[PDB]
This record gives sequence, structure tokens and C-alpha cells, in this order.
Amino acid sequence: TSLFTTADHYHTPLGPDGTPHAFFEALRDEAETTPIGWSEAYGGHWVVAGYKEIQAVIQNTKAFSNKGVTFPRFETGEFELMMAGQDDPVHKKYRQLVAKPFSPEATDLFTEQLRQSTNDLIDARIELGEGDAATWLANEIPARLTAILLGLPPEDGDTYRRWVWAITHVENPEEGAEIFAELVAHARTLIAERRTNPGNDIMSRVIMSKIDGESLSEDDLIGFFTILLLGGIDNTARFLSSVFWRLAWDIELRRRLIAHPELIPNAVDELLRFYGPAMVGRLVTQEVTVGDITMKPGQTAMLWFPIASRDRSAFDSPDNIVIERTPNRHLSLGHGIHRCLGAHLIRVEARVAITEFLKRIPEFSLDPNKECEWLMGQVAGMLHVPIIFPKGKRLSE
Ligand code: HEM
Ligand SMILES: CC1(C)O[C@]2(C)CC[C@H]1CC2
Repeated sequence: TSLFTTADHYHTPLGPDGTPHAFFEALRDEAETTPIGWSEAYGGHWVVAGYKEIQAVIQNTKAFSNKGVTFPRFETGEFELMMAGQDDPVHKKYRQLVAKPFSPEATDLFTEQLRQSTNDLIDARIELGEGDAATWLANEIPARLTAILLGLPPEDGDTYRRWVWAITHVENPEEGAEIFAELVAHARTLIAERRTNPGNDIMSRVIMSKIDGESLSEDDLIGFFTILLLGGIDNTARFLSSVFWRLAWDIELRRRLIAHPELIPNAVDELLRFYGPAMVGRLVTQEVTVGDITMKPGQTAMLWFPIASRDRSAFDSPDNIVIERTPNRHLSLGHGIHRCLGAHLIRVEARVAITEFLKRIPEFSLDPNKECEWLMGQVAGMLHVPIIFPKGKRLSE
């Protein structure tokens, strides 16, 4: 028997702690013998679990295409995820258009805005002594930042979350497609507005950009809008939710971050290794052998980053959160030409969120009378994290 045979990133067995990590540890153990295995899920596909094997696949862009970046494919109608859904030479030209606004200097500009937002959000429930850290904080900090990056109203987060849920999880395909079509209608209106009144934001930037002398198509612009929306509302929210959950019960980790705030950035990196929400797919375009396995054109390989990030041949003591770990070359943000555009931004966001939360609410715990819930999928992490804490004071009003 093999754990690969029924591996399915949308249906990972959960342990008594509520996470898939016992299952990830068991699959990591099996991957020491068999680092790539066949899953019968989704009609049959390859599951790549060893660290060196994921590296080999993800570097081999001639055989492994980002046309398969989401598997099963995210619901984005006839549109594609810009950059993430493309291969070179096209990929490189599009990524060049937005490299500057995601540079460390450009994203550092938002540090105090995130700090103020985190505190304003905390203000909303600190007097109540209870709240869902996911829906109250982890969802809202990136949703508001992302609305700002895209030049959208920050108070409409539930609308944006409804779109992202349709893209990633709504099971009825007619419903899903129709809600994504609502995103498209809103993006069209935004694009038209920015054409006449261009702002400082990233949409305005790509709308005014040119490639090889020509302006981008509306379809390309909607692809930019969609992937940047997903990065915040999905990936970042699920990561931060998992982090808040971990800090709620792991009183040892928590006291060390409070005693040593200078270790928070390295701790964020180690939490990214351990709770990194993402996996990605690759479409096989040429016959290719990786280790013992020969893959054929039209097959898909799923890169199970959480398993590789636990590989004993790549990390010492991989099942422990070692906040001083370095160089920590985990695969949670990918590797090679598609490595996460938002890497610096999410590091700033996580550092500020953790720093301010632990400053305001150093004492808290999981609510014994409400359930936590892990969301499974290509982007996986806590969805509900009910916590309790002593009632406190607002900084404002
Ligand atoms: C914890 C949060 C995040 C995680 C774990 C994450 C993870 C990833 C991963 C694994 C990839 C590689 C894709 C591949 O190899 O096919 C990637 C690429 C990408 N990410 Fe992130 N992401 C996060 C947040 C964000 C945010 C906040 C943004 C932007 C607002 C963003 C924008 C992008 C883009 C545009 C790409 C494609 C880059 C390219 O294809 O060259 N991500 N991300
Ligand atoms: C799932 C994952 C990793 O996140 C986004 C934002 C980037 C690459 C893919 C698809 C969308």
C-alpha cells in the first residue's frame, strides 16, 4: 500500500490537531523510498514529494509547463493567470511590467499602513474578549492591502472573497463560472475608469504599459487583476490564519517572539516553511524522466511543496519549528522563474501582523466552545480560528 495512490490536495486526511500535518509527515516518510508516485485522483496524475525531485521538475521548464499551474484548473473562465499561467518568452515580458511595484522599496512603502490597519482591525473586537482570528484579522489585513494595490475600495472585502471562493472552491460549475463573470464585469469597469484617470496603483500601471510597442488586451489586464487578487485574498489569508492558530496554542513559540522581536522575520520564514499554503501543478509537454519515473506529454505533475519542505535530506529536524533556521531554502514561495512575485510583500505583512497582534493581545487561546476549521486545496490553511482573550482597550475611540 502507498499513500500516493489516493493523494489529493483537496482531500487530505486531518489529524486530531485539525491539520493535515500528520498525513504530510507520513507521506514525507514514504517519499524517502518513493519520492514521486502516481495518484488515481483527478483521473490520474503524478505527485512529486521529494525536495530534489521538485527542484528538478520546477527548473525544467522545457518539459514542465505552467499551463498546468492550477490542477484541477481554477475557475477563471476563458482567462489565464498572468505570469503564473504562462511560459517564456511571454512570461518574462509580462512579469517585467510589474517587477518594480513589487520591489522591496516599493512594498516597504506600505509598512505603516499595514500597521495602522492591523491595529484598527484589532480595535473592532478587543473589548469583546473573543473573535475569529481568521475572519476578523487574517482575512482582512491582506484583503485591504490588495484592494489598495489594485485601486479597489478596501471596505468591499466580502465581495472580493466571494469572487475568490468561486475561483477556488465552489463545486457547482455554473455558479462558479457566473460569479467569476461578476469579477470580470467589475474589472472591466475599473479598467475603463483608470484609462481616463490613471492612479498610482498596479492596475493603472499595467493599463498604461506596452509590450513590443502595443498596449495590453483587456483579457491580459483581467488576468493581472485576477492573480494579484488571489495572492492576497487566498494565499496570504490562509497563511496568516494558520500562523494565528499556531500562536494561539503554542505558548512556547509565542513567548519567544514576544521576548525576541528581532527574531520575528526569521520566524516568519520558518512558519512559511511549515504552514506554506501553496502547491502548484505542471503540464508535461515532453517525455521526461525524473528519478525512477518517466512522464509523458499531457500528464500533470503536482508539486507537493509541504512534503518537500519537510524532507530530512534538505532540512535538519524538519518536523520542528526552529525559528533561528537558516538558510531555510523552503519551497513555499516556489523556485526558479516563477518564484513568488509577492515574496517581500508577504514578509512585511506577516511581520507587522504578528508584531502588532502580540503587542495588543499577548495572552490568548483557542476558544474551547467553537471549532477551528482547516481549508483543503491547492491553497490550504486555517479558515476559522476562534480565539478568546482578556477584554482590552481600543487605541482609537
Ligand atoms: C503566503 C502568501 C503566498 C504564497 C505562499 C505564495 C506562493 C506562490 C508560489 C508557490 C508561486 C510559484 C508558482 C509556480 O511555481 O507556478 C507564486 C507565484 C506568484 N505569486 Fe505568490 N504567494 C503568496 C502571496 C502572493 C501575493 C500577496 C501576491 C501579489 C499580490 C502574489 C503574486 C504572485 C505572482 C504574480 C506569481 C507568479 C510569478 C511568475 O509566474 O513569475 N503571491 N506564489
Ligand atoms: C496557487 C498559486 C500558488 O497562487 C497564485 C497566486 C500564484 C500561483 C498559483 C496560482 C495563483
